Amino acid sequence: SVRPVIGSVAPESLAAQAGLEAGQELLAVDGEPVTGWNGVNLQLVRRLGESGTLEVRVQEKGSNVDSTHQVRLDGWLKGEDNPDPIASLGIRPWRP
Amino acid sequence: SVRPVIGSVAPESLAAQAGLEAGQELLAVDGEPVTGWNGVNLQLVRRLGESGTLEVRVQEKGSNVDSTHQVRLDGWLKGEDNPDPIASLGIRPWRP
Repeated sequence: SVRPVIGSVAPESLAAQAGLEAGQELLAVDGEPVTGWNGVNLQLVRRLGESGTLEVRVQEKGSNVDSTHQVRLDGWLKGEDNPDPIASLGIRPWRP
Repeated sequence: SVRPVIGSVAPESLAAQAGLEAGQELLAVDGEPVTGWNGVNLQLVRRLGESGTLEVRVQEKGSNVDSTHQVRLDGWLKGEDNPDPIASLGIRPWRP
């Protein structure tokens, strides 16, 4: 699976407000390892409608510097029948 | 919401073997109504790794004939960390 690298982050999005950035590679979501956007999505689905924090561990491009970001969930996608979890965070996967 | 219409079905896929066809509109998955491919995906995720039948109710293109198709699950995507549920059935969603 394509490694899960952020291609862009929408201004003022949940991801931006949490300090996620283009070029970061996701390594874990809510404490469980991820190695592709499909696995990311499975972790995101588990939190639909919830409030609290979504923990996203990432690594900077080209370094071993890891950081953990707390994305704010406030009834996140509550009531949505057709949610797009990754896009709703403001994240566009890098897909060259 | 963009109604969930099948764009293509790969030959010999799980969807093909169950009688699903391009042009059919999904109405329900495992008994629950769907109105877009994102909601379809939420229903598919619930069955990952399972065996039995995935019930897919569709409407024929241009008609009101509804039919229920039993897609065969045999350890479907068991263990896979990065599953693509819709694609794994052989289906490409139709895009406007």
